[PDB]
Amino acid sequence: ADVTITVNGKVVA
Amino acid sequence: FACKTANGTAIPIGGGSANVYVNLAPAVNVGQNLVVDLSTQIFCHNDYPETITDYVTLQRGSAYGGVLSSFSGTVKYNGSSYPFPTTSETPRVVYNSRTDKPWPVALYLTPVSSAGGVAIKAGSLIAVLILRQTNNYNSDDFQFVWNIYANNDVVVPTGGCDVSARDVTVTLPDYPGSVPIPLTVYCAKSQNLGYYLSGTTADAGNSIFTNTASFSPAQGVGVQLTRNGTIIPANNTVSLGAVGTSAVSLGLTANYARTGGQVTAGNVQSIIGVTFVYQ
Repeated sequence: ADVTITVNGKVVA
Repeated sequence: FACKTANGTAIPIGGGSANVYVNLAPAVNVGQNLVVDLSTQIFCHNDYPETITDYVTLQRGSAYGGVLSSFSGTVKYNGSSYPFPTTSETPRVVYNSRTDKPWPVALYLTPVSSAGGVAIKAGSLIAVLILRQTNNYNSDDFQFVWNIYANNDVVVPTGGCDVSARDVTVTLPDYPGSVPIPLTVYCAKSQNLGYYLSGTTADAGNSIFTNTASFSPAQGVGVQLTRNGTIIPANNTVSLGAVGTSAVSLGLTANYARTGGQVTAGNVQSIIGVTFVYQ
């Protein structure tokens, strides 16, 4: 691919 | 006659070869893309200009090398453009001063994509240029061979269009939440442009990207991209209309989206591709 998007997140109890 | 580089090496009288490590800043232009301007990198001078005139050409067989060796393009030498790799020797540039002055060479690449690129690792060979030097005094006929290397990790654009960044990382608020994705695109001249997303999805709608976090992953959630609220599935082309020299935001936003079942605490990560197409 031309561009890569890395999405970081978190689920907190 | 002798030459020097901006990054600390030189070739003396008689010619020879040198490795030139350049901090690349390529750019799209109308119909061709600048790979590297060597007029800031390679400088030459005449050692006896009162009595000798030096003649300098770019010699045939000058070409891209390494990971770029399959690409063709043009070379601008002293204000005129020639096919690259070179099939014939250029006209002469005259050197008639002791002051070191630019070798006026700039390498361009014929576009092959809409907005793709080649990722180049620091230390990679990108070109081999042959400077030929003669004079009006004797039969000196020397080759100064410049092996051009990338000093930095860089992406060489192969398209009519370029992006604000090739590798974007965003951080969502903790679940639930969204975050804008900064990404713009522009083109050297007006182009009818679209894009589509790539990645592995968890849902029958092909629109929730799987949580591929490697350490302590959450369960039950993935990542979903929207454009002003509208969900973007994978492999579904979105139109940007006519895109010109002013940068246009894709207007993308990242969201969490539930994939089914219990939602459990942990990390979330998705890697999503964006690819542009001409419409």
